[PDB]
Amino acid sequence: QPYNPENNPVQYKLMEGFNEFVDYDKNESYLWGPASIHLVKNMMRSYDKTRWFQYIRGVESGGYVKNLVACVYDNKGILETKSPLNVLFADYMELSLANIGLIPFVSEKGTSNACFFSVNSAKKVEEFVDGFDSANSRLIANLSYTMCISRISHYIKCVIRDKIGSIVDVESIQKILSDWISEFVTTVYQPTPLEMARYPFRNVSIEVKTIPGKPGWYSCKINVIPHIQFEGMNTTMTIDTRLEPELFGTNN
Amino acid sequence: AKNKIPNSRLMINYETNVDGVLKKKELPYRVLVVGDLSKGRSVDAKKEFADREVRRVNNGV
Repeated sequence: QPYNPENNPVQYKLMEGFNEFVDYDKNESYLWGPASIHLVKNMMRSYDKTRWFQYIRGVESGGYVKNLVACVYDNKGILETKSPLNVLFADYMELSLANIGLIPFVSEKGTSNACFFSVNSAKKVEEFVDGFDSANSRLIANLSYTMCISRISHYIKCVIRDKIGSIVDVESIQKILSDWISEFVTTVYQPTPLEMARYPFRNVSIEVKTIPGKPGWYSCKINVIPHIQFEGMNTTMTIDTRLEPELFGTNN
Repeated sequence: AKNKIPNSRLMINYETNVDGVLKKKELPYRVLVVGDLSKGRSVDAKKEFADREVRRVNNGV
């Protein structure tokens, strides 16, 4: 916030009168910072509290970003507040950006707050005819999952390094790797978002198998279906008058 | 507008369109009577038979 005496006064010294000190700005040119900070600063939050990265989207769930540094100024009226965000994205902006592969940092007007509705990568979403294929590309573009799937790589190339020389099998590696991830896969839903975001994935397959030639070498191939997030919905309201025929039917 | 509004994330529309076959009002049982009333003395009687608009007696005789 720029420096005014009545607003955001410079903390002077115990004798050197300094609090009476102004700055010089008006329209839109007084220090900014990229939304990426709060985005990452929520991934951190979505780790100390939960453990994975489901908790970085939406209002009720992840990205809320409480208490931002707004600004107020008295030009001629009576302290006309200035929204903390650079741009006041509307609703279809939140979406019409998600398709471009951008992460909009939309603000709630006046509330002096924000939220990340979309957390998509720059990957193309495609469309495709086959329904399955179409859904694949929709989840891959989604950043929040690739954050989680990445955390499995940090498990493999990190932990299994311990048993690099131990005698193990196709049926043993499928044990160690599965027995772990098993505590993070469910189908049942827990009350509240946080209590459920503990479980990122829905279900997982882990089909490892030895290769010919190299005796001590293997080749895994996992596949994870993350808990698909809400993303929107259409709705057609109508007065049917056919639901309860006892009131509108012929027989009476 | 045919251009159509940009879709938001939660587009609700409310359908108000209703199809169905329209009704038909009943037919009053018409009764034609034909007799020499005017004896050749009336606006519709003095005209050629090819063009004699039949009356109705909506009001009364």
